Formats: sequence, structure tokens, C-alpha cells
Amino acid sequence: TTLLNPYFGEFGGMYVPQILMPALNQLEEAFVSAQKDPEFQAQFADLLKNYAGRPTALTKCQNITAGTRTTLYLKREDLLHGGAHKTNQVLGQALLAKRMGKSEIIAEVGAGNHGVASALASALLGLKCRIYMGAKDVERQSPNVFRMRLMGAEVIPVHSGSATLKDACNEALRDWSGSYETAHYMLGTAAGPHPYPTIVREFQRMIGEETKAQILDKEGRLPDAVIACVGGGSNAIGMFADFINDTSVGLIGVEPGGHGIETGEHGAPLKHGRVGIYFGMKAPMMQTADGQIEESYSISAGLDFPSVGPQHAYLNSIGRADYVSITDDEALEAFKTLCRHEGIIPALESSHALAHALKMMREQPEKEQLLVVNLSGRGDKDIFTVHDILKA
Amino acid sequence: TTLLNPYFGEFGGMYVPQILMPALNQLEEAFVSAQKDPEFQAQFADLLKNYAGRPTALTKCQNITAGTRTTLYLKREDLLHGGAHKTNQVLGQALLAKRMGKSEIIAEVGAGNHGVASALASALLGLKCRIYMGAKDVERQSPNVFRMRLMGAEVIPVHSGSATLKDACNEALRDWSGSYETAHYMLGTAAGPHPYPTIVREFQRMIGEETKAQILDKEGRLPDAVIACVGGGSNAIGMFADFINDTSVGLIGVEPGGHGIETGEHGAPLKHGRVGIYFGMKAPMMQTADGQIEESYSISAGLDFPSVGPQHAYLNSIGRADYVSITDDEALEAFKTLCRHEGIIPALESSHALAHALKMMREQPEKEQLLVVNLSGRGDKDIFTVHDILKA
Amino acid sequence: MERYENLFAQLNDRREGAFVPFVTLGDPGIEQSLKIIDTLIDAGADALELGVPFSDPLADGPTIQNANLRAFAAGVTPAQCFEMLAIIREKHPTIPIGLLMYANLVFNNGIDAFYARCEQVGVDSVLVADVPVEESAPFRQAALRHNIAPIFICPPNADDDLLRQVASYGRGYTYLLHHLIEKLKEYHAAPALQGFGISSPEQVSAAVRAGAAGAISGSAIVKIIEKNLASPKQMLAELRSFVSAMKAASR
Amino acid sequence: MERYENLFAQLNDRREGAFVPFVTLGDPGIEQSLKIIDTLIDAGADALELGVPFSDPLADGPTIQNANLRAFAAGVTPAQCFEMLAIIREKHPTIPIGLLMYANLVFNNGIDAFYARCEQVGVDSVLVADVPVEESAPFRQAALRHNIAPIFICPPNADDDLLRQVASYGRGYTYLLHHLIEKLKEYHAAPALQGFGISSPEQVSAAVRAGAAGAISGSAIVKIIEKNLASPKQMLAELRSFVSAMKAASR
Ligand SMILES: *Cc1c(COP(=O)(O)O)cnc(C)c1O
Ligand SMILES: *Cc1c(COP(=O)(O)O)cnc(C)c1O
Ligand code: NA
Ligand code: NA
Repeated sequence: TTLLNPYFGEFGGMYVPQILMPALNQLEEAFVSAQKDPEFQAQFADLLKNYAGRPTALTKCQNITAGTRTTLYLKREDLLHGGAHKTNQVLGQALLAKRMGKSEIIAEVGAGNHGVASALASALLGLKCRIYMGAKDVERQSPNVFRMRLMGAEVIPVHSGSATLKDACNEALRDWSGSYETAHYMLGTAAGPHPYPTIVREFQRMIGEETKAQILDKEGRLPDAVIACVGGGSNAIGMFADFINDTSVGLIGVEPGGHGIETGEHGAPLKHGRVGIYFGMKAPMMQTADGQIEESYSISAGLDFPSVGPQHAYLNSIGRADYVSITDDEALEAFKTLCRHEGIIPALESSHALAHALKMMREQPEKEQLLVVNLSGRGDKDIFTVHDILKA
Repeated sequence: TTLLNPYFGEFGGMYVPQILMPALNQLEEAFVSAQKDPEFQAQFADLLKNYAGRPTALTKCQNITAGTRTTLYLKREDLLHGGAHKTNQVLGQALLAKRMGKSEIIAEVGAGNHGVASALASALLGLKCRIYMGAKDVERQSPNVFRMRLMGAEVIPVHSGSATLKDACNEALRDWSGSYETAHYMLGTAAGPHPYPTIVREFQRMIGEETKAQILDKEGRLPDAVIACVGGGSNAIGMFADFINDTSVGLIGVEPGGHGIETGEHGAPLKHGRVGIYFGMKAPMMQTADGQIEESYSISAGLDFPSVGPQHAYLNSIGRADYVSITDDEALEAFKTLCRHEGIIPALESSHALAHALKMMREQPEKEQLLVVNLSGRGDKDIFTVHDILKA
Repeated sequence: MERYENLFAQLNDRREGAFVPFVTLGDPGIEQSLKIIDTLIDAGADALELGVPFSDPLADGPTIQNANLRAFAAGVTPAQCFEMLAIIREKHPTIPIGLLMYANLVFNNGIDAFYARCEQVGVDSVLVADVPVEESAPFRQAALRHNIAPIFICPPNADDDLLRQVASYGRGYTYLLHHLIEKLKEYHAAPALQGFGISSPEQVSAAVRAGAAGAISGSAIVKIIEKNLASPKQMLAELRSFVSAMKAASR
Repeated sequence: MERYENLFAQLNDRREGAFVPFVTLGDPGIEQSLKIIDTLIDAGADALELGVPFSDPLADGPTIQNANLRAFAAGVTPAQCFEMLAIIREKHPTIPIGLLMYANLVFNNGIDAFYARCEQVGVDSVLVADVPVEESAPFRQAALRHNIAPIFICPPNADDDLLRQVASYGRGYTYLLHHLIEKLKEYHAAPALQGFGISSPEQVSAAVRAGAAGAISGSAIVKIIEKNLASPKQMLAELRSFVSAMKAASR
């Protein structure tokens, strides 16, 4: 029994061992209560404004669209404290943890930036944070490991199994199954078991809400389409949410095409995967013919999630949102284009969304269209990656 | 003859070869005109708001001051597009360049971030940017060189002389002496020949103006003191400016003490230098007994300027502003403290200002005081520096 | 079939508790695994709980995580696991065989088809690790249509509503992790087997004395395999020794 | 003294232009530099413009930037430069000697003290590279009090107000970089010497033909030094050859 619907069509659910159900039910209840509590909302808004830097700007990109009938705006989540949209919801979840009387945070990460995000929110709110990560990942993520440790987080290397992300996740959940009374598991995307897909969306929806107000102020109407990259689905659902009931507004999700869909080396499970049950949810995923979960691939680590949030799978099924893919090379070109023409270095993740908007413009340059790309993060972190590639 | 006073007491002036005077006079005139032009102001405000992300937040730091009678706020310039306050004035100068009908920007840099700032503003406004830097600096600044080139700037390595910053600066000014009709020299701090000290201050004063409004909104009164690090003087004068006539507000400038004033290895010319004439201005500077200009030292490259802005020297002489110094170790401790207690990674430059506020609090924990530290930039760029040090 | 019902009836007539060991199919290899299983049976295991290697076993612990690693390194697949299951049943007609699965491997090619395959090879029960009673409808329905017992875990943090659901939905046996045992019996739940930390003879006697119908050793067997990887002969010897001692404790 | 006035009067009586070479004091070394200067004089230089190595010569170009490098590498200091200046004057009583300085080296220990030192060693003029006429008051005042000629550069982009200031403030000679020459003469400016790109005999004759009183070779001499660093003897030979040719072009 739950307070909210755990499913979006056939997608979603709570596929976790029985022992974790009480933790999920407790979290769902706290969330429902918090959403109706003006004090929680005011506190959350105060942190977003005075600590994180909300609202973020909506930048018009005249240089990029010159000569076409496309008008392009970029939602600047790259200017959010931390450099990415992830900050919004980790602060929200940290506040939920405190609401439940908890003083500890559990998280896991590989090459992602979720560890840094969880650590900074925990430092600000006085929470003891422990982050699990495969031993192999520790050895390759010295920079982020240091950032997390500087912020007082305890980084716990996992040697069991293949010593990779999946082993860290397993350890984190095992930990949580026995310590949920005093610790909160901070999930980093709009996926996993209910209530996380719903909570993450709600704690990221200010992205879409601000965009709506900003576009109406500047253009006097809604966008013809909002475009966002999709790894797990949080920055995209955050942008999409407030626009779902605005039928005239297109919702375009961009999955990583990697080396190309036909190569099998991509991260586009929503459009090229197969429905399965994994990480506590029923959703499209990268899997072998006999059901083993496969790894996604993308030049961008942030979009390297073998599945996708259930609400996206649902929005796609009913035709409300459309999903496409962008290759490594297409994302690299968009990255270079934004740097040279707007003086903004975008995250390679965000570059996938920009790459698709660029395609919509270039393919039909005389088509009048007002577009908004969600620039989910800054790309300082990708300079080395891009440099080496261009090098060779 | 000039429109504005080139001096602040005995400090300042226009000590440049005769051939550069017309360029300075032209710039001063354009500036005076632009300052009275509502359209220029509106255009400048639009860029600061919708592109750079102004206004920046004013964050209260409860965790750091717990148990004391100090209330501390941080002006978040670290959240500005680009990661530092430098963005504010380069955008302003780029607009001045366009006002004068110019389409080219000239700059020079060593280990600083002024090159990246000049390059991003030039890319946004369609200006051809060329940045000079000593060959030796090019070899050690691969990351920034790449950032500038990604943003379309032409990075010109200088091999003449000692192939260092001073040679780049010389080449840049020589270049400008012959091309000022079509190119604008973008000076990166509140120093050099008039009108730069005045222009940079005016294009950075929104820092202090926003802080005043934000502190009045949150505390209902002005700060007992505003604290900012001083390398060249721009972020500090930007914070100070709007507070100069508020006699009750202390203005504290923090110069780098390096390994310690007594070691001779520091960057505190204002308080431990000697008045001289260099870089087009009369001001306190690091110099040998017979007049050769010495190098400053600091764990933070950004504060490595052998002199200081003339207005600071003046504010100090009349006792309106007070200047102190903070050592490498004191700045490192502040850096660690902010990371662990507030979840904010500060630039090592900004850490000097925070270190002094921490001292004011700790030395007299029962003294009631409302302080504002100007967090001039983020410290992602310093993670390696700090990591290696702590390592050893 | 009614293998569990027949087993417990026989154990009851002997005032005996059941001892059930768990092992991962194919660990450390197909051949050595078949030998391991025959040894567990000869040594006295009353029933078997067998796992099928899965890429992301979010539930299991390090011992099991490493067991799957070894199995995958040997190229073990679900198809080969079912081949092993058929062979095991052909050799042992009455011992109850239970599988410990992860939802995706059951859902993958169709839930009904999976339980039909189980019935075909002679499996008796299936515990899906990541399917709580709340999401179990299609799984238990398919299990029952194919004469397979759907098994559920009764956790420490279980409440009264959960006890009733588990009592109502489960068959074969209740996987337990004194009052709980009484309440389960009160609700006519399948016989309860204690599965928490069963690694010594005294824990087996304690479980039965507490009212449980037996005990499940969830990882003690795997640890013995992990420890004797260098000597297969010694591995089987120690497994026979352990199981024999654990089973003796149930009489 | 009146060395410049006496020189130009003598050149005029001979319908001759002045040829002034520039070199950095101490480049490439104190001893070799003294020899270089004596060679320039013997070869026919009518006057000398001598630079004092400064750490940050924001004006000068690469040739000069490298000249200072060589001088500093030899440990040359302003104090040693003044020692050289005294020696040079003791050997050559009438040739005008002009210094090319940077503001800090003049301001450092007191502007007045600097010009007093110049007067003491026998210097005749000082051109401060980074002091425009607008900031020149204390410098020209101190120069005049010590019988030193303050010299100013008349740039290409010069306007009428600047011409008048330079004509009024300068002494010795006007450092020029046809109408300009006429206007300067009109305002009674010190005799003008063309200093822009003077590196060949034809440029010297052209300057004089244009109305200038002579020409200053701002870097051609330094280039010759830079090119013959390996052979001091050959360096002096080429310097004598160049200066002799340049001076011949002024007659
Ligand atoms: C983490 C990240 C993403 C991917 O996560 P979603 O949950 O799919 O939004 C995208 N962009 C940036 C900059 C990120 O840091
Ligand atoms: C450039 C920089 C400074 C130093 O420059 P000022 O002109 O002295 O302000 C200080 N802090 C940061 C973060 C900088 O980037
Ligand atoms: Na994905
Ligand atoms: Na300085």
C-alpha cells in the first residue's frame, strides 16, 4: 500500500527486497507531508536561492542561430552552485532526511558527479555522509574523491564483486537496509524504486517552472519545444514537468548515441532497449538476450546509465514526449560550437541536447521555431576529454 | 588634459610612452560618454543578468560562526559565469570596445584567468581576441590555453626577452600602440594607467551595490566590515566602492603574505612595498633597493601582482580602508574550513579574505560583528594545488 | 508435485528439522557445481536452494557477489542453469528444489514461460529476491498455474499486515529472517525455515527449538567453496563435513 | 654645459647632419660595452643615446628586450652604469651624452638626486620613455635645475597641442618618430632628430633632406651586437663599418 501511484503506465514500481519496503514507505510518507508543509517549502526555497543561486538565467543565443528562423535559449543550470542541476534535488532530499530525524546520508557513485553533490549538501546541512564507490572507480576518480573528502564525506571503496559501480550500489543499499532509521539513501536521478522517480522530479521541477516564466517574459509565449539530455532522466523531467499540460509544447529527450546506435555502443535504452526489471523499477534497459544487464556507452560519463526513468518511458509510450539520440561526434561539435560562438563551455552531457537543437535548426533553417535547451551543466570537467580526442 | 582626475592622492597617473596617450584619452572619453548613456547601461545590465547570472547570492554561513558572536555572509562571485568576478568588467570593457567602433581585443596573461575571461567576452560579442603570453607560461598553462582557443581566441606565445608575463605585456602594449584604432587593450585589474583604475572599479561596483541591498534586506543594517583579497585590486574595489561614503562600514583589504612577510616571499606591496612608477602608474610596489621591479609570491597565482591599484593606496593613506595580510597556510586552512562546513570550494585567492574574517572571529569570539567576505571565485581550479600540498 | 509437503510430513513423523543449504549454480564451474550439489544431498541436505547468476544482484552480499563472479567467469548462463536443474532432478526424484532468482531473469522472456520452464525441469519453488509481496501478483499467479511454490521472505522489520500477506501468498515454506513463528502458524503460513546467520550446529537446533521447521544456510556453503578453490577434493570433503554436522543438529 | 648647442652649431657650419647611435650600457658586458662605445665614437657618432637596463621596459621592442637580458645576465646595475658614464665622459669631453631611462629608475631614490647624479657624471640629456609631456613637470624641472636637457618624443599620432608642448618643454633635441619638422621649427623646438627605422645610409640622407638636424639609430647598433656575440673583434669591426657609413650619409 502506498500514498501515491508507484507507476507511470506499466513503468515504475517498487522492485526491492521486502526488507527495504519500510524505508520506501517511510520516505514516501515524509515526502507527501513535506510537500504540504509551507515551512519545508520556504526552507527549500531559501537554500535554492541564497545558497545554490536560483533562479538560473535563461540565455538567448543570437550568434548560433544567425541566418535561420530558429530562436534559441539556454536554461543555465551550468550556473547553479556545483556546476550542474544535480544540486537542486540533493538539497531537497537532504532536507527530507532531516525531516525524518536522520543525520546520515548514504550514496554511491562511479565516474559521476552525484558523489560531490551529495557531499556538498551534507556538509551544508550537518549530515554525516558516506559514499560507496568501486575500488576501480576510486583509482580513476582522484579529483572527485578529493572534493568529497574535502567536504567531509567518508568515501568507502568497495572491493567485493567486480569492484565497480554495481558493487558500490549493492553495498550502499545493503547498508541502508539495516540503517534506514538513522540514514537516508540519496538516489541521484529520476529512477529506481518509487518514491524516488516522483521525488526527484518534484525537486527538479523549478527548472521548468522558471523557464516558463522567463520565456513568457522575454518572448510573450511558450516554447515550440524544450530539449534536454537523458541519462537517468532528472534534468529532463525537471525541465519537462511544468510543461506536460501545455500540449503545444514539444518535449524532446536526447539519449546518447555513443559511437552510433547500429554499433551497439550507445546509451539509448528508451528507444533501443528492452523493458526489464532492474534497480527497483520496471523500465526500458540495455540487456542481453537472456536478461543480463548490459552497460551503456557514451563519451559523456554522466549519460552512462543502462536504463531510464519510468516517467520518460511512459511519456514516450503515449506520445506526449519524443526521444531521439545524438552521437559522440555530434555532441563534440555542439560543445565546440557553443564555446566559440557564445563563450559558454557546456558539459558534454548537455552538449547532446544542444546538438539536437542545432540539428533541428540546420535541417530546416527556414522553419520558424522557438527552442529552449536545458544546459544541465558546465564543461570545465570535460576539457581534458575533449582535448585528447581532438588531439588524436 | 583629461576629463576625470587620473590620480587618487599622489597615486595613479598615466605613465606611458607618448604614443599611447591618444589611446588612453580616447578610452576615457568613450567611458565618460558610456556612463551617461542609458542604452549602454541597459545593454550592460542585460548581459550581466541574462548571460553572467547577476545578481549573485549573499550566503549566510551559520556553521562556520557557531558559538561566536560573529555573523558571516559570503558574496557569491564564485557563482558568476566563468567562476570569478573578472567576468563583470571584461563584459563592460568589451562593450566599450564596440562603442568605439572596434572589433578586436588585445590581452596578455600568465597563470591568471584573465585570458579566459577576455576570450569568453570576445566570443559572446563577436570580437577578434588575441592574447599574448610568455612561451614559458604557455608550456605550463595547457588547460587555459585550450579554453581560450576553444573560445576562438588567438593565443600568441612570446619568445622575446625572458619569455614571461612582462614580455607578453610589453608585446601587447606595443601591438596596441599601433592598432588602437581598431583594437582595445583589455586590462584585467583596477591598476595600470588612467582611465583603467576608474573604469574597472565602475564595472565591478555592482558587487558592492548588490551586497548593500542584500545585507539590508537580510539584516536590516550595513556590515560592520566588508573583506576582500587584493592582488591587483578589482574585486576589492568592486566590493568597497558603494560603501566608501558609509563611514561606519570597515573596508578591509587582504594582501597575500605568502610564506610570511618577514621571509620576503610575499605579495603585500601596499603595506610592505615602496612607492614607485610601473605599468603606467605611481603606486606601492615590490622592488629592489635600486629600483628594479621584484616578483610577488603567493600560493595563489591570482594574487601574484607586484603592485596594487592606486585607489587602494589612497584609501589606505587617508585611513578609510585598512589592509592586512594572510599567509599561504592561513589561506589553506580557510579553504579547508569552507569546504567542510559550508560545502563551498573557494578560490585560494578568495580564501585569503575568508582567512582574515576567520581570524577576526576567532581572536575575539565574544565580539559582536556582522561581516561580509567577497568570495571572488570558486576553487575547482585549486584542487590539485591544495591536494599536492596536503600530500607532502 | 508435492515435494515440500511430503518432506515436512516425513520430517515431522521423525520429529526432525529441515536443513537447507544454498549454493550458486555453476560456482565455481558447471562440473564442480554438479559434484558439490550431489555432495550436499548425500551429506544430508533435506532440500536445496539454488541461485542463478545475475549481473546486478542488488540484494546479496559479498560472499554471493563473488560467487556470481566465479560463475560468470566460467561462462554460466540461465540456459545452462536449467540444463543443470534437469540433470539434478533426474538423479534425485524427491528432494525439494528451490530457486533464488532476480526479477529480470524471470520477467525477461515472459513470466509465465519462466515458471513453465521451472515445472518442466522439476523445480519446486522460486523466491524472487527483489519482488516484495506488494509487486508479487503476476509472479505468484504464474507460479501456481505451473505447480511451483512462490516463496517469500519474512524480514525482521515485518509487521502484522506483512505476516498475513506472506501467510496467504507463500507456499512450500516461509523464508524467515518466537512470536513471528507463532503468528505465522496462527495464519496457517507455509512451514517457516530460519535463514538468518545459519552457520553452526547450535543455530540449527536453536531454530527448531524456537518453533521453526528448519534452517537455511544462506552463505556458509558458499564460503566453504570460496575457501577451497585450489583443491576441489578438499572442497567436497569440507562440504560433506559441514552439512553432515548441520543436519545432525536438526535431529 | 652646452654640448648639444655646440654640436649642432658645428654641424651647421659644416652643413652636416648628426648621427646618433643607441646602445644599452653594459651589453653584452661592462668591458665590451665600453669598447663598443669608444668604437662608435671613433667611427663618427656625433652624440650618444645610452640605455640603463630596467626589469620592465614596457616601451622597447624585442631587440632591446634582449639587450637588457644580456646586460642583466652580466650583473649590470644602474650604479655600474653611472660608473661607466663617468669613465666615458673622462675620455670624451665634448660629445653629447643622452640617457634613455624608465621612470622608476629616475624616481626611485628621488627625482632631484637622479638628475644631480647625471650632472655629476657629465650626462647632457635624459629621455624618460614612460613619462608623457602630461606627467613630465617634476622631471623636466629637476633636469633644468641640474643643467640636464629633458628630451621628448614627438610621435606619429602627434597633434598641434603636443607639438607646442614638446617645443616648449624639450631641450637638446626633439626625438622625432615635413610638416612636423616645419611646425617644430615654427615653435622654436630643439633641433629634431629622426629616430624612426634608421638602419641604412639612405634613411640618414633622407632625414636631413626632410629638414631634420640628424637621425637616431634606435636598434640597428644593438642588432649588430646581438649578431656578433661570438666574436667581440668582429663585432667592433662591423660596428665601425656601419657607423662610418651612416655618418658619411650625413655629410
Ligand atoms: C548528472 C548529469 C546529467 C545526467 O543525469 P540526468 O539524471 O539524466 O539528468 C546530465 N547533465 C549533467 C551536467 C549532469 O551532471
Ligand atoms: C583574478 C582574481 C583575483 C585577483 O584580482 P583582483 O584584481 O585583485 O581582484 C581574486 N580572486 C579571484 C577568484 C580571481 O580570479
Ligand atoms: Na540511460
Ligand atoms: Na598586488
